[PDB]
Amino acid sequence: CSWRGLENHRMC
Amino acid sequence: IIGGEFTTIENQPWFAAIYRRSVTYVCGGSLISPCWVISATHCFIDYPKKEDYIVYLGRSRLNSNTQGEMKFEVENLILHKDYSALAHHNDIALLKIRSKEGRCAQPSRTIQTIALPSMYNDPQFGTSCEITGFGKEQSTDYLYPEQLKMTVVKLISHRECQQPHYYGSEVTTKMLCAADPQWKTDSCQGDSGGPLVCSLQGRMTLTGIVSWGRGCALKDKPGVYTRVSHFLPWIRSHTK
Repeated sequence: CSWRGLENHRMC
Repeated sequence: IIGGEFTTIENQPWFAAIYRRSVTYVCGGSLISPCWVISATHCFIDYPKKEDYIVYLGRSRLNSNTQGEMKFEVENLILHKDYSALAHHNDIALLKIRSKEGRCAQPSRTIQTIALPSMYNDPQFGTSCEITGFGKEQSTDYLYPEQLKMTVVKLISHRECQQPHYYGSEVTTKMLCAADPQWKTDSCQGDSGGPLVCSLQGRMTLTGIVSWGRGCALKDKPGVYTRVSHFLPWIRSHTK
């Protein structure tokens, strides 16, 4: 969740 | 952007700032035509509703209205049907923009488009390109910088990025790795969807789109970008 690829992701 | 330097939109007039309705920054993008902004699918995959998005062009600060900026709504949000995931495949998306006045973007000193590459035509590895974004300045940071930033990273060959001590096979020929020889600078969270711009034959070209990476500015852990010159058919069809 801290890296590129997970921005604006529900799980996070 | 880890390290690098601050800048204003004038230096990257094609950079698009994308937000989601609380109004929070999502990812960057690149203006390729008056009505089209190109970005990364992972930025919207979890909230595909085009109605929750706001795109700005000509904006240099995160939470302030850069004069001369243009606010747009997303008429069409096109995600790549073959998206999969870090290691993120086909991490590319198109946002058709139109203002409330029902118009596309109007070029100016702070709003310009970026040329697309010729198919399978990328700079030679080791070439220095630029990356722009509002991403974190430090991996540990909890906030995104208020001022736009940009930095320089060098293209890495797939054979070298393919190595196990790097990303192994998580990286494919549809991806481009880029990094600092000293790993002192790099893109980071919040820069996704942003442009990797390289000079090709005397022309600033959109060679990549920030996609994914292990941490930020970590040794042997390059930033991975969607290789744009491998998605031209996809782009043209969806933008006809």
